[PDB]
Parts: sequence; C-alpha cells; structure tokens
Amino acid sequence: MEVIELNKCTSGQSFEVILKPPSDPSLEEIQKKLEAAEERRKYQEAELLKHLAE
Amino acid sequence: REIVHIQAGQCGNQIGAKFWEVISDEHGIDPTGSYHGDSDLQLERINVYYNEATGNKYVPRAILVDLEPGTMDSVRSGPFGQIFRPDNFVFGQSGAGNNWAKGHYTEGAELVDSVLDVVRKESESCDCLQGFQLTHSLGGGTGSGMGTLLISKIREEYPDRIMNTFSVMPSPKVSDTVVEPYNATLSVHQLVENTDETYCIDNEALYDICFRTLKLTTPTYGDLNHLVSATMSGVTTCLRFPGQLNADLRKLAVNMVPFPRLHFFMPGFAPLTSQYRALTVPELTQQMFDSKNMMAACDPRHGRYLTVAAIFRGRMSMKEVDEQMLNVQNKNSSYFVEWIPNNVKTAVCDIPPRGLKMSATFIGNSTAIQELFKRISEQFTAMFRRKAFLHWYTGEGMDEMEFTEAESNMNDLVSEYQQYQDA
Amino acid sequence: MYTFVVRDENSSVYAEVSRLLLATGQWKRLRKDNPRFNLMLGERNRLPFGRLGHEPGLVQLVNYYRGADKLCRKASLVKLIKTSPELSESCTWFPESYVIYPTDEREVFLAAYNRRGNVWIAKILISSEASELLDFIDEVHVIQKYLEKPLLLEPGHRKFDIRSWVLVDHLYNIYLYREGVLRTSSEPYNSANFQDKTCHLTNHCIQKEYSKNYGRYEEGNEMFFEEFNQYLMDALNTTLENSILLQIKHIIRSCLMCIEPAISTKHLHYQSFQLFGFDFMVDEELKVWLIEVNGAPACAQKLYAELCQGIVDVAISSVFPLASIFIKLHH
Amino acid sequence: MRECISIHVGQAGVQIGNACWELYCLEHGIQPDGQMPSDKTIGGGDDSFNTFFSETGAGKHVPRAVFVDLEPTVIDEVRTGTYRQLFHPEQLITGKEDAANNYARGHYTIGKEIIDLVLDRIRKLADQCTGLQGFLVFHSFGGGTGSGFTSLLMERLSVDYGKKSKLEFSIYPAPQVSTAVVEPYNSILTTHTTLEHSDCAFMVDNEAIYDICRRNLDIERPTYTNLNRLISQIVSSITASLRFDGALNVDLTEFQTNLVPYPRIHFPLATYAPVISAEKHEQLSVAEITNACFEPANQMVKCDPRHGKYMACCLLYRGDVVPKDVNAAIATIKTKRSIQFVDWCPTGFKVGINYQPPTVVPGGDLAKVQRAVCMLSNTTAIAEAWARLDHKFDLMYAKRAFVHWYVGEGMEEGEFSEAREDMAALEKDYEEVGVDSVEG
Ligand SMILES: Nc1nc2c(ncn2[C@@H]2O[C@H](COP(=O)(O)OP(=O)(O)OP(=O)(O)O)[C@@H](O)[C@H]2O)c(=O)[nH]1
Ligand SMILES: Nc1ncnc2c1ncn2[C@@H]1O[C@H](COP(=O)(O)OP(=O)(O)CP(=O)(O)O)[C@@H](O)[C@H]1O
Ligand SMILES: Nc1cc(C(F)(F)F)c(-c2cc(N3CCCC3)nc(N3CCOCC3)n2)cn1
Ligand SMILES: Nc1nc2c(ncn2[C@@H]2O[C@H](COP(=O)(O)OP(=O)(O)O)[C@@H](O)[C@H]2O)c(=O)[nH]1
Ligand SMILES: [Ca+2]
Ligand SMILES: [Ca+2]
Ligand SMILES: [Ca+2]
Ligand SMILES: [Ca+2]
Ligand SMILES: [Mg+2]
Ligand SMILES: [Mg+2]
Ligand SMILES: [Mg+2]
Repeated sequence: MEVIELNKCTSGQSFEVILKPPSDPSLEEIQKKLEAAEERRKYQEAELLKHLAE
Repeated sequence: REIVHIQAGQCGNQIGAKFWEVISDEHGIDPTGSYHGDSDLQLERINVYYNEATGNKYVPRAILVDLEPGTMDSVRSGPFGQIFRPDNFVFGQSGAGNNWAKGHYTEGAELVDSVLDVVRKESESCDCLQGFQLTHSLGGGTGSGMGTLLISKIREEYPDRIMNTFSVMPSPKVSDTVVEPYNATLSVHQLVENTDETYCIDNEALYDICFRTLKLTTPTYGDLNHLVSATMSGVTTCLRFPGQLNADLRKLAVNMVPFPRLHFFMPGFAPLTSQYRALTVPELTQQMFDSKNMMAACDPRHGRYLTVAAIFRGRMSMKEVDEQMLNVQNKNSSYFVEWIPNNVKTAVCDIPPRGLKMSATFIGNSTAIQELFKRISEQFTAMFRRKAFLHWYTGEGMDEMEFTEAESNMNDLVSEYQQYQDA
Repeated sequence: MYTFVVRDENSSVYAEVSRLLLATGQWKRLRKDNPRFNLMLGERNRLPFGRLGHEPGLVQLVNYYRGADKLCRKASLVKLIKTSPELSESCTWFPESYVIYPTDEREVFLAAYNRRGNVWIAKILISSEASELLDFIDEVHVIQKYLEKPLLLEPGHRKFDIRSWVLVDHLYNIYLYREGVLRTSSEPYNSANFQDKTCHLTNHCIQKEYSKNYGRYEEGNEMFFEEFNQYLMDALNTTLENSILLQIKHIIRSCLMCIEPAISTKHLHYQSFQLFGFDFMVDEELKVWLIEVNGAPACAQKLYAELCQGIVDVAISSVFPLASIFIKLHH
Repeated sequence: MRECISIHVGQAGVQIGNACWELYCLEHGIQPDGQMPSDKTIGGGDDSFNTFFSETGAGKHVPRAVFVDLEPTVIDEVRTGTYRQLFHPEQLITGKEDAANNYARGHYTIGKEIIDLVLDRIRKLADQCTGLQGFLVFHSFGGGTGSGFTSLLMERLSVDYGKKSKLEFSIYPAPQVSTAVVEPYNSILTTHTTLEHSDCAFMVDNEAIYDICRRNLDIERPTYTNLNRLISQIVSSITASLRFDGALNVDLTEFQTNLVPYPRIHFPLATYAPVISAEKHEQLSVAEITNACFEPANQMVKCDPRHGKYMACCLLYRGDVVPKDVNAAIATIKTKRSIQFVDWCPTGFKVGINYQPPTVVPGGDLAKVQRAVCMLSNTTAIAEAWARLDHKFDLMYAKRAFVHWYVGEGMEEGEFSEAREDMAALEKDYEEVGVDSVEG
C-alpha cells in the first residue's frame, strides 16, 4: 500500500493508492440517413393520400 | 396543445353536451362561458378544450353536426347550450333515417364540406393542434355514416394529427332500429383504418349497469349518458389537468396501441353506487377491474390485456394505490400478456370529479373486445344471409359487395385479436 | 396471494416444495417467464440473478445463492480452501488436493508425491502411480489424497460416506437437518486393487449397478443416524454426536462463514436461500474429512416429506408468512 | 482555463439541469440574478468556476449551458423560475410538439428540423471559449427527445467538434418513476447510436434514486424535485473537480484516462454517501462513508459489484477528510470486502479531496453533513442493467409490439435489430472482461 502523486492546494488534495500491481460518420452520411427517413415518410403519406383518393 | 371536439348525430350530440356540462363544471366555467372557479389548476390547461373569447369568456372548441335540426335545437336550449360558438352548429334538414349510406354517401356528402370549413377555422387558430375527438353512435346514420365520412376527410386534410372517437356500439337490448348491426359493421371498418384510439361504449353494458347496479328499473338515454360523460371526463383528466404526467394525444396512443388495428378500448368507472359513504382505495381498485364496472359488454377473463391505464382521482394514499394495483394484478395474473413489460399504467390526479371524494377510470386494451365485434358480426350475418333490409342501402347506390367486404373486414379484426390472445 | 415460478423441472426437492406450496391455498404457480413472482425456484445453470429484485412492490426470493458455486465446484472448493485465510492451506479436515489442467498446480503435486502411502484420486481414477493419473487428465480435474484408512462398517468391512443436508436462509442462518444418511458400499474394502471401483465408490448409482448383494445389509444401501449411532455405541463405545457430528458441524460452519461476505443477500435488492449437500468421509481414527459440497442435492426418499416441509417453514414462509427438524449452527 | 458546455435535452435533462445549476450557484455564491459578490474580477477572469460560467460587464455570471426540448412547457418553467435571470433567452430552445415517447420522432422527424438551430446556439457559446474542453450532456434514455434527439446531436457534435470530449449523464428507466411502455426500445436505440460518440457516460437508474429517497430521506412518494436534488448532489461531486482548484479530474479527458481503459465499456458506476434526512444525526466517519461505497443500496444503479471485476476506481471526497483517514478506511475495506480487479489493471484508487462540504439547497430534504464521498468505479457489474434492459426489449420486439410507431416516422425495422446486436456485443464485451469460466 503506497501513496503516490500527492498534490495539495488550499481547496483540497489528491493522491493515488496502489494496493497491488497488475499481472466517424461524416456530415453527408448523417444527412443521407435523415433524408432517407424523410423520403420513407413521404412515400407512406403518398400511399395514404392515394388510398384516400380511391 | 389544442384539441378540436366534434359531435355528430343524435347520440353524439346528447353525449357531447353532457361531456361539456361535466368538464365546464370541473374547470369553473358557468353556462355563460364565464370563469368562476377558485383554483388556478382549473385554468392551467383550459386551452386544450376551450378558446378564450375577448370578453374573458371560454368557448368550447366544439363542432356540433347533424343532418336534422331537432337534437341540436335541444342542445341549444339545454343547460350549457349558450356556451357553444353559434357558428359551430352545422346541420341539414333531411335526416339520415338510421341509414349509414345516407350519412356516408348521399345526405351526409351534401353537408360535409360545411363541417370541414368549421374544422378548418378552428384548426387555423390553434397554436399547435393535438388532434380531434369525435363522439357518435355506430348504429344510426349521421353519427355512424357521416361521422366516419368526416373522419376520412379530416385524415386527408390533416394526415399527421391524432384522431380519437368515443363510439357507442348498438345492442338489441337498447335498440332503435333493426339495421343497427349493418350501420355498425360499416362503421367499424372505417374506424379500424382511420382512428388512433376508439373508446368502445356498449349500450348493452350501460343498460346492464343502470339496471343491475344503479337499480334504475327503467333506464333512459339520460341515465346511460351520465355514465358516459363521467367516463369521458376521467379519460381526459390527464390532458385537462396539470399532472406530472406530461401527456398529449400522441403519447396516449403510443403507449396504448401496440399494433395499429388493435386500438379499441374497454372503458370503466368507479364508483357506481345506488351515496355518502367513504369509498376506500381497495374498493376503488377492485371495482374498476370488475367486469360489471366495464362499459364494453366483454368479459376480460375471456381474453388478455395488452395495455391498461388506471386513472385515480381525489386525495388518497398513493402507497395504498400501488399496493392495491399490485394485489389486483396478482388476482388477474393470467389476464395480462407477459410480453409487454409494465403494461399497466397508474395515474393519479388530485382534483376529484363533482360529488365524489374519489373515483377511478379504467381504460383496457383487451383482446376480449373481440366478443363485441363477434356479437355485431353475428347479428349482421343473420340478416345479410337473407339480404334483409338491404334495399334501404342499395336505394342509396350501395352494392352488396360493399357489405361482403365490411363483414370480411370485421371477421379479420376478430381473428387478429384471437391471434394475440394466444401468443 | 403469493406467487412463484418453477425453472428447474428436474429438481426432486423443489417439485415437492412447489407441490407443498400449492396445497396451502396461498401460493400460485405462474408460467416460467412471468416476472411478477415472489419466489423463484430457479434453473441450475445461468440463473439470471441480475433480473431479480427490480419489480416495483414485489418482495423477491430465489432458492440459490449467487456465488455459492465457488464452494460447489470441485476445482473451486480446492482454490477456495487454499487461498481463504480462514480456511488456509493448513486446514486439517480437507484432504490434500491439487487443481490440474490437461493457476495450474501440476508441479507442486509431483513435489508432495515424491515426498511419499502414496495413493491419490483424480476426479474417476484411483491409482498409486502419478504417471497414470496425469495421463488420465489430458485424455480441469482435481487430484486428491485418497483416504487409504477409512472407517469400515461391520459386518461387511464396508466403506461409506455421510451426506448432511444444510439449509441457509435469507438471514444467513445455517440450519443442519437432524437426519443425515450414510451411503454404504456393499462389496468389502480391498486395499490391494483400486481397479475395482465398486468398493471404493459409495455412489448410490454405482452400488445399484455394479454390486451384487446390493441392499444386503440395509435397504437401498442407505443407513440412517439412529442405526449408525446405535452401531457406534455397540462397536466403538461412543456416539454419533461426539465422534463425528461435532466435526461435521464445525466444517459446515467454516465453509459457509468463509463465503458469507461474498454471497450474503442482506442489504441486497433480492433475497437468497439455498439447500446444500455436504459429503464427508470418516477415517479409522474417527476423524471427519470433507469431500465435496453439492449445490443442487437430492434427498433420501424417506426424508423428502420432512425436509421439504422444513424448507417451507424455515426458508419460504419466514419471508412470506401464511394466514424443529433443524439444528441451528450459530455464528 | 478550459471551458465546459452543458447540454440538457428533454424533460429529464432540463429538470436535472435546473437542479444542478441551482446547486452550482449555491456552491459558488452566485445569486439568482447572476451576481457573484466574492468575484473580484468584474467582466472577466480565468478562475476555476469560469469553466462553467461566463461573465458580462454588469458582473453577471452566466451558465455555459443550453436547454433543448421539443415542447415548451418544461423550459417555460426555467424562463419564469427562480433562476430565470441567469440564462440568456438564446440558451433556452423549445419546439412546438414533442417526440411522443418515440425515438424515431425525436431523431428523424422532429430532430431533422431543429438540429441546425441547436448547433448554431451551441456554436455561439463555443465562440466565447478561449479553450473549450467539450460537453456535458444530460438526458433520459427513455424519452423520445432525450433518446432520439440526443443521439442525433451527439453525432453532429462529433462532426463539428471532433477533438472535444463528450460526457453523458443518462437517466435509466424505472417503472417506479413514470415511464412509457416503449422506453426499452428508446434506451437501446439511443445507446447503439450514441456509443461511439460518448467518451464516458454516468447512468443513473431512477429505481435507485427513488429507493434512496424512500429509505434514507423517508419520503413516501418522491417527486421529481426530490429525485433531482439528490441526482444533482451526485452530478455536482462528479463535476466539482472541473469547477474548483484541484489536481484530480481537472479536465474532461482525465475522466476517460482515469475510468475507461476500453472505449465501449465507458459507463462507470457511481455510489454516494451519506444521504441523511434533513428532518432528523450522528456524523459518519471517513471509514463509515467509504465502507458505504460498497453497499449496493447506495449505488446509482442497482447491481452486485461482488460479482464482477473492477477496471478503475476513483474516490471523490467533500469536506473534513485527510488522506491518512482514507488509507485507514481503504486498508480496512480491502480486508473485508470482495474487491477484485481485472488482471491487467493496478488494484488501486485515485483519491480526490475537496475541503468544502456538500452544499445543500435550503429547505431541501438533504441534511448538511461534514463529509461525503462519491465513488466512481468502472465495474463489469453494471452490465446487469444492460441485461435487464435488453430482456425487456426482446420480449416486446419478438412480437414487433409498438414497432409500427417507429416505422411510421421513417425508421427501418433493421435499425432495431442492428441496435440490439450492438447491445449483445456490448454484453459480450463485459462478459469477456469480467467473468472467470465456471466448470460444467
Ligand atoms: N430523474 C428524473 N427522471 C425524469 C425526469 N423527467 C422525466 N424523467 C424520466 O425520463 C423518462 C421519460 O423521458 P422524458 O425526459 O420525460 O421525455 P423527453 O426527453 O422530454 O421526450 P418526449 O417528451 O417523449 O418528447 C422516464 O423514464 C422518466 O421517469 C426528471 O425530472 N428526473
Ligand atoms: N479423497 C477420497 N478418499 C476416499 N474416497 C473418496 C475420496 N474422494 C472421493 N471418494 C469416493 O468417491 C465417491 C464419489 O466422490 P465425489 O462425491 O467426489 O463424486 P460425485 O460428486 O460424483 C458423487 P456426489 O455428488 O453424490 O457426492 C465418494 O462416495 C467417495 O466414496
Ligand atoms: N387516457 C389515458 C390516460 C393515460 C395516462 F393517464 F396518462 F396514464 C394513459 C397512459 C397509458 C400508459 N401506458 C403505459 C403502459 C401501458 C399504458 N402510459 C401513459 N403515459 C403518459 C405519458 O407518459 C408516458 C406514459 N399514459 C393512456 N390513456
Ligand atoms: N348511449 C346513448 N345511445 C344513444 C343515444 N341516442 C341514440 N343512441 C343509440 O344510437 C343508435 C342510434 O343512432 P343515433 O345517434 O340516434 O342516429 P343518428 O342521429 O343518425 O346518428 C342506437 O344504437 C341507439 O340506441 C343516447 O343519447 N345515448
Ligand atoms: Ca339533397
Ligand atoms: Ca368549400
Ligand atoms: Ca471574474
Ligand atoms: Ca469523438
Ligand atoms: Mg335516433
Ligand atoms: Mg457432486
Ligand atoms: Mg417531453
């Protein structure tokens, strides 16, 4: 059991205790996914309006 | 925020008027539209159902529709008749003769554009329209036929808004004409496609509650409608009063409807008593799950609950509530599907309805509702196999094939419920 | 009422417990996957302890201690005894054992072996030559000193083992069932050849299959405490309580107290109890040796009713009351 | 001095943010109108509290914070509440209608229409930073906005601030605290999408918060205010190191450096003590409160660390604590508790002490104590909460229950199973790190 890296200030202190040693999607790609979902919504709404028109 | 209320035909307008009497009293609105309450909780969400007119008056966001003037003359003379926007009465003179085809295809078609003009005016001054609630019966002609025509047109104009109905199902025990099963079978298919939530109010159940429980030897439509307006007030509490819930119509439908076609709910209410006695929380909880307090004449023990909302009102122990909700779930352990975790919602609102220290409204999405549709289907088939009374409809331009399809559609719906009852 | 689920359809003990619970009118059996239970009689393997104790309003009890396997697996028991300071590499009532992979102790085994009566048992193969034992394993195992000098019952010159049933409830009370069983070998003990397994293994199955005159001296090769104590009185001028049961109680307490911090469900969001089967050997000096601990034991047929009822009184109804056959091992 | 920007998303995020910024103002002596009498530098400074507060010429201390919700009623409480004067109007962003408990609605449908405005308002806070560290993101797993809009925002923040750290404070769903029935869906969908964008995430299970309020505070029916004031104490002890002089966890990077060896396994368990009812008390010792850090009933997520392995462990003390006492407590606990580390990690503790004791809201439910501690430990045991959540998902998804609401907003069914396979992989990661093989 050893205390290392002891730092003190007027606000408090910090230290470490060792007990044992061991043994991205681009902006375009996001906007594609969001636009794709929009188009799928638009397709489903269009089918609804076609059904209602019938 | 805002909800647009529509009420159509005789039943729809008589139940609608009582709903507005009940909730105006709850929000402190007198029959002149003047606010005279004593709690800011009454005004916090008044805008959901009321517009504020310039004179500090509150006016229901309500459209009253009929194909004959009689019932709407009765509403206007009624208790709260002066609160409604006079522009919002939309009526013809012909009537619909208890005939879905007249409501949906001939007489109703002549009037529907004028109703949509009023809907559009109300929607236009909505800061952010939640959606629409329609009250009607399914056994007549105007509420049934014109009402579902209205729902279809509203969906075309506002495809992304929620649509709810409070729908009165016919029963031969409380019947005006023999063609009611025809009108109701035609309407149900409309509702399967074009509502997000349908509160199924069965006139058989209402009569049996008035007769057996309330000890009303000779129930009247008014006695039936007292039950419905009390239930409607309870189901909409979470919209009308500041809870911690933060519920709107879409949230309600998302949480109650796991499959798009299975959106037909059994409502219930407690207490119903034939009274000054204190009702304890155990009694409230036990009553609201009793089949006898349910307003769709379906035995829930014959099916399984997909989802349940239980709304308690008044000042009571939340701790007692939860203990009883747990207890009643144990007693009904076999009657909840196990593949929707936590599918029973408990909600408490502190404002009691008038004349009760506490009450409870039950909303069940149960597969037992299939019994209601089977009942209608049998009555429909008993006549349709002999083509009886069909001339009333073919005389309006309908073909027999449209009856075949509506019957096939309802039997499909029944099979759908039976599929999930056995999952 | 009270609700329970059954997830081990192969448990003879909890088939009877469940059978008893239903016949009180105050318990209801739900489908196996219904989460809204009070009591889970769980599966032996992969029991989902992590899903217990999260149902609002429900007190939840399960018939297994998460972590008890450390005591109920052969290799684990050996590691637990050597590395627990309360048990220590020194502890006198456990035969010298070694964990051998086909953390491995192959080298310290041969050391003690060369230091030597040099008969060992891997687990089954009993041999006096190390080379035979290690080749057997490669074909995880423990090699244990084989008790070359057992206590032999007369008549018959016959080896036995003692099974003790222990119930640890949700408060970590340790309850030793009054009734134990001796499981006896029918064929006489033969130190000259360990090839013949039938008289060196007292397993009830091995006696029923391999031993002629099985059931010769006592029914089903099972002897109970009343007879055994009476034997120890007649033949050895001592009692079962003094010569044996004091050591048995000591050993049970040591094993279960050692692991209590790791498995206790006090202050946990769900509660555990568990029934254990302890197996002991007795050598000719009336010293008692722990052989193994069984986490899912069966019971002797004549003792099912009493013990399963005892489980209901002590472990289940103590948490879920309705509208002593055990010895409480204090600690 | 390096700045931190807080982002609060949805009702849970907004209401917790209110509780935190209230507590922050109390901890730093900032009045509701934004005035800080003790701050002798008017209109500027690079003090430690300036990581969370900017300054105007009138001497007002303004939270580096943005509030985002898809409906206005929660944030309207902010605009009219006690701390209304703290925030600029540009910081409080509301939409018209909410995500209706629907991830797909928060992420795709409504999210797409407000994401660019949110980013513009965050950019305005960022332009006022001499050296921005990154973001603290507060949200629920279960809400349509908290789940769906947060995951969209985290993606864009990785694009727009690639070199910046992002920490989460996430509310994990519990039926005791009003849930929607689809919260398992929303939780898995947002975890799958956010996982590669978050460096460290502190889950708070409403079940544990609720039970601490019932048991320690003796509040029969805890409110959101009760829960949120308790959550804000834990948040505040986690963020204290950014807002005060110190040497442990002084920037956001250090949270990852100290608590997260493997990137995907970035959910430390928080444990807090003592929680004492203000309506009462004997002052607990360093040894007693440190021991309490290994009691399951004081954890932010209920699970059993005795049946997992530690990868890292930070002890954050507030109040009257000296290092000697901490070592005497740890020596005691190590000989009494089941603290097993993974083999490729030092068995140790990083300790931070801040001498100021916890500040409590006057009139709140929490008593003022002389010393408290928050333990942050990365233990495999927290995977139990993933296992529970994934099981509820599996039950509903097998019947495709409620899926039509998500497909109706333009989400493909394949996003469900993709999200679930990712969670299955996550559960396997914890399993590989944390379990010794059991014998058949
Ligand atoms: N601890 C805590 N949990 C909250 C709070 N508000 C909501 N929750 C929890 O958050 C989840 C619901 O999500 P919300 O944050 O309310 O929803 P939202 O992000 O606003 O999304 P939508 O309203 O669906 O658009 C549930 O699990 C609630 O219990 C809060 O103030 N504190
Ligand atoms: N060290 C030892 N010395 C002598 N005999 C031993 C021994 N270890 C085991 N045995 C014998 O082997 C038999 C079975 O041993 P063990 O209990 O380890 O296997 P097992 O788990 O398959 C049977 P059970 O589960 O019913 O106890 C015991 O009845 C005992 O007679
Ligand atoms: N008329 C009503 C009223 C309510 C309400 F009062 F809000 F509880 C509800 C309901 C049901 C529900 N369920 C979740 C489990 C299955 C039923 N979840 C909710 N909410 C309300 C808003 O927060 C999310 C959950 N709401 C439904 N219909
Ligand atoms: N509960 C209730 N049912 C009614 C009322 N009026 C009519 N009904 C029922 O509604 C059906 C007749 O429809 P109705 O509304 O009168 O016809 P419409 O005017 O053409 O829509 C039958 O099932 C009647 O039993 C009423 O006031 N209350
Ligand atoms: Ca005409
Ligand atoms: Ca027109
Ligand atoms: Ca300054
Ligand atoms: Ca990044
Ligand atoms: Mg009529
Ligand atoms: Mg065994
Ligand atoms: Mg919200």
